[PDB]
Amino acid sequence: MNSVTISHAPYTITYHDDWEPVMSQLVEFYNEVASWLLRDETSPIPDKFFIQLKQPLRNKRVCVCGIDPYPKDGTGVPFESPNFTKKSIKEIASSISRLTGVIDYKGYNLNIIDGVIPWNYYLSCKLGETKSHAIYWDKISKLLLQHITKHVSVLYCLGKTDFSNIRAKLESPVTTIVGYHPAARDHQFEKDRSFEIINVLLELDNKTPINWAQGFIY
Amino acid sequence: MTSSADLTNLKELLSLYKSLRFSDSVAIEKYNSLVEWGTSTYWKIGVQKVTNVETSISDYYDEVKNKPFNIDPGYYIFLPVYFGSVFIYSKGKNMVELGSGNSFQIPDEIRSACNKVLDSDNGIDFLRFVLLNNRWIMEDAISKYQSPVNIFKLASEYGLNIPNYLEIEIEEDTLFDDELYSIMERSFDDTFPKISISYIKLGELKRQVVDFFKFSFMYIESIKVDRIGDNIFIPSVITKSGKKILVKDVDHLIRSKVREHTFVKVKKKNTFSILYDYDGNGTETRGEVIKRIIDTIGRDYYVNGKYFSKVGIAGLKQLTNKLDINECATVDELVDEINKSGTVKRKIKNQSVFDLSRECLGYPEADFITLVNNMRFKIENCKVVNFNIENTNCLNNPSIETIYGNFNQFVSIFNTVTDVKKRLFE
Amino acid sequence: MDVRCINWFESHGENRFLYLKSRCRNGETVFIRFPHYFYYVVTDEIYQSLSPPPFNARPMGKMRTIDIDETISYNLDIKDRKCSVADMWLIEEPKKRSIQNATMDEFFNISWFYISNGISPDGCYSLDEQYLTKINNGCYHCDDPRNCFAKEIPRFDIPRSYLFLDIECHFDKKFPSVFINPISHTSYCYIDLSGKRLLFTLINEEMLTEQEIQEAVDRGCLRIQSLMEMDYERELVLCSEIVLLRIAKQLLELTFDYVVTFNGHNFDLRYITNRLELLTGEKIIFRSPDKKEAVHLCIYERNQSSHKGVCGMANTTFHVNNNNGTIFFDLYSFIQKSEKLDSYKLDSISKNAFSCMGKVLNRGVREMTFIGDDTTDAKGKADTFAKVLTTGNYVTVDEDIICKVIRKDILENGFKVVLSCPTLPNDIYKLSFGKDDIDLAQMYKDYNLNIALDMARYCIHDACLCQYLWEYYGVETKTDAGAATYVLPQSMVFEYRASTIIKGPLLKLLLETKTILVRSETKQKFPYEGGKVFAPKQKMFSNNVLIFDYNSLYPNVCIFGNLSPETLVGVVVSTNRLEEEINNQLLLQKYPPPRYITVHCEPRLPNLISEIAIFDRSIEGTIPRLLRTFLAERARYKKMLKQATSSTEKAIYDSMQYTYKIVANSVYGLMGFRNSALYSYASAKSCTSIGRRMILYLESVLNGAELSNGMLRFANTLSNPFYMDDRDINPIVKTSLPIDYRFRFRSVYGDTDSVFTEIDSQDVDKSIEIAKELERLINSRVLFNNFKIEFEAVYKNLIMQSKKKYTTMKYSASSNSKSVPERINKGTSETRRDVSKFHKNMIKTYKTRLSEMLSEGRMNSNQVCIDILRSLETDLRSEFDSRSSPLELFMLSRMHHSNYKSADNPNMYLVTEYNKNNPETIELGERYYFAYICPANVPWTKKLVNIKTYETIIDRSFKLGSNQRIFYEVYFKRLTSEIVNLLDNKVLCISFFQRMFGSRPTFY
DNA sequence: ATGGTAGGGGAAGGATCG
DNA sequence: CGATCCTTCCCCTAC
Repeated sequence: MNSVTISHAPYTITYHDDWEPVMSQLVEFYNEVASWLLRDETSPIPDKFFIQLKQPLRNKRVCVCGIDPYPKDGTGVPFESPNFTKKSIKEIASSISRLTGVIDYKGYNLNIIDGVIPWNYYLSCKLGETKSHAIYWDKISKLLLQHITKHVSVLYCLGKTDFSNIRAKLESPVTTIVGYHPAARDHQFEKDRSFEIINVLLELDNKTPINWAQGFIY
Repeated sequence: MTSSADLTNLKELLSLYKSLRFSDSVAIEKYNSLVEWGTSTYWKIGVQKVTNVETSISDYYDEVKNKPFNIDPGYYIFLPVYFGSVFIYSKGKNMVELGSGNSFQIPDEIRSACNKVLDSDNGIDFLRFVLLNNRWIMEDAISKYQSPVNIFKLASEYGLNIPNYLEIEIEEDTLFDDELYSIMERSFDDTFPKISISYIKLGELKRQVVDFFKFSFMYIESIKVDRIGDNIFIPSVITKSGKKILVKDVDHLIRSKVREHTFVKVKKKNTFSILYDYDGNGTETRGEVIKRIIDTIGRDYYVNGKYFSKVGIAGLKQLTNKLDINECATVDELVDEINKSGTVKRKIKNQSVFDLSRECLGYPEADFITLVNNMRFKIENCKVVNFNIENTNCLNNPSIETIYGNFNQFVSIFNTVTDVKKRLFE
Repeated sequence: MDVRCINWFESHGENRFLYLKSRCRNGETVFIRFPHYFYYVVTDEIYQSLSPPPFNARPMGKMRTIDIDETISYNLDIKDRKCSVADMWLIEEPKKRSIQNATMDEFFNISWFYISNGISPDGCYSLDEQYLTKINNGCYHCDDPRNCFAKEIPRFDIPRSYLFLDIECHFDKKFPSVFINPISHTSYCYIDLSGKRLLFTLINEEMLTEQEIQEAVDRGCLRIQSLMEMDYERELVLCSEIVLLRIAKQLLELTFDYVVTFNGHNFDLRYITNRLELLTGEKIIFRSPDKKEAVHLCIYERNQSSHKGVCGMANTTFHVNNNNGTIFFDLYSFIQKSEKLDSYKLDSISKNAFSCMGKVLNRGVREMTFIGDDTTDAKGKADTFAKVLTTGNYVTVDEDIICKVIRKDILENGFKVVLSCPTLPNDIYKLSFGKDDIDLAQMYKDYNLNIALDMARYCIHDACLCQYLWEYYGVETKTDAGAATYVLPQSMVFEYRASTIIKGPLLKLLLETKTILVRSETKQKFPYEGGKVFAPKQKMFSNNVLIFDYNSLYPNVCIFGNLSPETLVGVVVSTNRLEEEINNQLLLQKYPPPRYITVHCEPRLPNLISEIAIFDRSIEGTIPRLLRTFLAERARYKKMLKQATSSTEKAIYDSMQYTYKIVANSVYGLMGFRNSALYSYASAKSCTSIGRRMILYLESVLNGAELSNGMLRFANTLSNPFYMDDRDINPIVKTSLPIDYRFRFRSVYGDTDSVFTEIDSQDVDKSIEIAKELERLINSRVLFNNFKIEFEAVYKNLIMQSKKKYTTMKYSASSNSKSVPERINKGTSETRRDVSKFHKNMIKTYKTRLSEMLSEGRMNSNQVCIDILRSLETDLRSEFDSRSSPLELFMLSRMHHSNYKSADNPNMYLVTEYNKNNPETIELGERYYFAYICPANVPWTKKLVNIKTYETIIDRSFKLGSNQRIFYEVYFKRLTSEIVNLLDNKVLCISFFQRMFGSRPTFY
């Protein structure tokens, strides 16, 4: 794992080799943003902004994408809550329990499933508020999504309204699949997409399907 | 499958993707349209986008054995691979001879009803119907399933094929030689021409077919056809001093484009010598052999249409034979019987006059369409009164020439059917 | 209460509503709020069989539900169209759906609202103050608008307010960033309802020293520290950046009728909002008239860039989310969608707009004075030039040297401007706006008072150019005409395509004729292409050429043939000639020609060899009636325009007439589009076939026509090519022309809606007179029904390069032999935006010279051929050797729209390299000025070093003393190709190019 | 929220067979 | 004693 030094706060970011050809640019984009980004409190601490940079991208084929971290108790890992209380994670656990049949759920950590990387479009948000760092993270988010989509095979974005033009934000349409958010809001109400189109799309491209059982916590 | 899963995320597309090896043309265009619309969709994006139009089954087969090889021990099922026009299908469609997509429809309604829609797993994945001339016989299926079950049991259940699929536990690996091959042939107890024996053991899909070359060198005397029935005749070439020498030439008169007379190489195994069809190039002259065949027959039996021209036969009776009704000598009796018949009236009202006459005279489809498209008519009162040729290039084909020769009888029968239709509904 | 409507807008809150903004006679603005319903159409049985009455229902009457599904037939046993008549009902539901089985579901809710309630979006009405409820000052609520808008009154003039603004922000090397770069100047062009025009520029004082600020204050500028101390009556105001942003926020929050900017949605407004959020944290909030909804600025994007193939990712539009009236108009998108013949950087937008004379008065030192008046070149151009000169700084009088304005004076319908340039003795000029050659980055590093004042002047000039462009194009009249013609809100007339805008009048026609045409079968996509491209008969035309044009050929064909989806009795196809003959014999008897019309079409499938579509001409279908209404109303508006006196009426009628032209011209394309409400494959193919048949008929009758003894004798009989008629078929007619006239005619070229005829004459007056006589005789005698032709112009020195590609001189019909012709090119490289500027001039000169020399050679074909070849070779060799002397121009343009496979892609790689480093950052879909020759390619041997590898962009810089960027002679070989279209004897052509380039030139 | 296919001209670039 | 020039054969871009 390589390391880089930035001008502001943590002074040290550790990243895997798979993120090599963009990391420098990220710093070139980060410093300016940092000058304003630390002006306000953020739900993720700055030390956990780039925790996901250590995950390799060579053995990943499905990329699940959100819009922002949780407004409170930001762990750094997207869609992660080691207390089974967040709305999105418990809804996803209930859906996967209905679809598969596994019972006795004590956690659904998604970062441990092989071939699936949890990703957040915006790496930070205002504490106790909605997404308020869209202008700051815009170019960084675009760069990171472009880097990720060139390694993974399928992209599954959560939120129809938020990703209404996700195809315009990415020059290469690498299997852009947009799904409804687990938390229904903003003229939307849907919770059951059967969570199985990803696997069949995977063997439609001569790729091994991903089992939705390695993420369970006992 | 909440929102129909978009047809189970194109279940038919996936089936065609895995079925390219045993698919047909219409499914190929359907799959092309499916991928074209799926690559730009709110619920599906770009796919592998691979296309193919040639039907091949060589992936499920192995190399042919040409010597008394040695076999591994185990239980074996011996399959008498016959010598006929192989057809592959799963239901009342397909039945394509390795590329001849839907050449013609076999009129076996009982067979079509008997065959289950996707029997067992996927309808044994193909039937391997040899159809030597017109007799239906099933063969290997390669599909695993179990083997002593529906796959091989369908022939015994419905009577399509004589039961020759029964064997015993063999084991005790021995060198497969001529003696065992002949013993298995005699144990088959069949009179149909057999060309190969394919062994299947429990736990495999691809079998190594065995065929003894036994290259013989024989001379050709003459090529003569013998009639067995309406499109049931076979151009049985006779070589040497009247030997039988089997030749493929199934229904359609191709693969018999061998040089007349001269010296040839043949293959014989126990009783039925078979020569090459198209493997040995040599000369492969076609114009000379077609002209010699036509001249020997007597200017009849057009090659492309695999049938014989109705020279001299005007009509008024061939319509009855084609419609499978009682023989009649007058138009009034024909009309009365057509009215009385429950289904002949429906079939004559549904079809057109041109199609009815074309099927009555047994003309080829494409050749007759082209010949009509290069002609001029003088239609009067919805009947043909005078016809002429405009382009004489199409006359280069002898089959087109014979069809033009019998076009007079075609016109007479066309007028007769038009008059019958006018007198029936008007 | 007399009111004139200005805008209709909705609300995207919890509860939807429809708002009317209108103005009374005095000037008071009135807002009226209507409920927003979802409209459905059902039959009587469906309405009665639905248990809970959802919200409301009103009857329609007896209507037909004709089926328009078309299927091919192999015989003549065509039964009938499935048509049923039943009582219809209209259902209003506030929620999304309450029927699920509606027959009419392809129309918009706003069109239903307007047509059912009988409301014109731009009509003057007399509101009744009894169905309205006061909820807040200046707002009313209406529940039954059916009778609240019953009375209509003639149009009356009302005042309007506008706001035009521009921005400038500091930058070091290239495009600024809101996180690091502040704003320096913001200009405003406030126009109020009272008509007062206020120009004022806000200047940031944070970028100036204390002594410079004191000097600026002492010399006239105003300094403020709060919003309350800002006065709009002062031109120059000095303040801090926070106060600047707060003043901009306050201005944009007021209810203006229009807010017009140039590329303001993407850059100006976005920059203002982002910087205001960064510095303070507040927001620019728009509130609804009823004070129930509030939103912020969030510029969203519309990616409607697909003209079914013919576009490079076209362009993405940017819009604002204001929920008040406040029509935010962006001239960058409007001009891009309007004109496609220039570059879009606010430097050459209006150059090709005006033409006026700039007669020189003095040529002393560097203070030349120019004059302009209506008596010099034309009327109106001088007034516009004087109007735009009030704020201009650099003036163009058709010179390419750029001059600074010293003194300006506005006299009675004229201007007097003093330039600063080296003296030169010219006599006539062309007057248009100019460009400023200043370096903002160089000016920002050393910031002083003079630089700030000059920048403020430039900003106010741009803000005023916004208004000048708005007034020149007549955007307001176009918006009103679009609202009147297209049944749509006034704020969405330029943002939709033909498939959406035609649903209004179509719905009106369907309701008035009681037709509910419905489709019940899946549509199959298989294009018929069409072709119709005609090969020109000759390559060079020494003799004169006349032009005859069809008056709206396709609408007239659709009316004549009654081509509608509901009039198609049936289509008959045949796979062989026997059945084709049988079907033709049965068809000529079953459907008599006097009533039915049979049109032959190209086969849909390869197996088919014929296809005949039959149309009944006694039921007055939908599309022909719509086209007839459009044409009649366009003629009425043109007559009213020619009969009007006041300028406002002239402008209104002129705006309406071309909107009707546009709506009439889009029907033919719509009939061939699958996702249209007018889709009909057979009707479109039949329309194309009948158009081709009419073109062939006119070409055949016009070809080989003589004018002997004052008699017009046609080559073939004048007969209807569709069915027998009672009209005379004699090919000889009397002419009201002198007996001494002796001429011959021949058809050389044809188009979709045009025909070219050849006359063996050279005079222009005689040609014009004979063309008028031919137009009269052909209109009266040759054509039939509603097919009329018109004599457009006389074409001289016609040169045909390829199909749909020619260059010639044009004399208008209302002109004489002494009138000056106009050079006209169609498809020539001179109209391309990516060839050159020197190449166009050179090919123009060569074409003119060669045309003159072939007009008067004059020995014979081969002698003049070799003479032209040698002369052109000598001239091109003399102009080939540049003897150094680096010239200007040599500049090309292209759009950054690759978005393709990565691979290498040198064009995409070239742009992205400069964007990431510093210079020439081009966005997506923006044209840039570069110069490409052999992008890292070596085709042959050059002359000097650093020539073939030249691929630099260069936006405004000048190449240094080692670039020498002149090698465009490669494409100049088109002249040789032009010689292919002009002369024979390729041997001379090959030798010269082989000597110079040696690349085996392609002949033809 | 959506008109539409042929024709033209520049140029890589291996195939061509020189 | 020699290789060239030939046209498709493609990708990109403009009416």
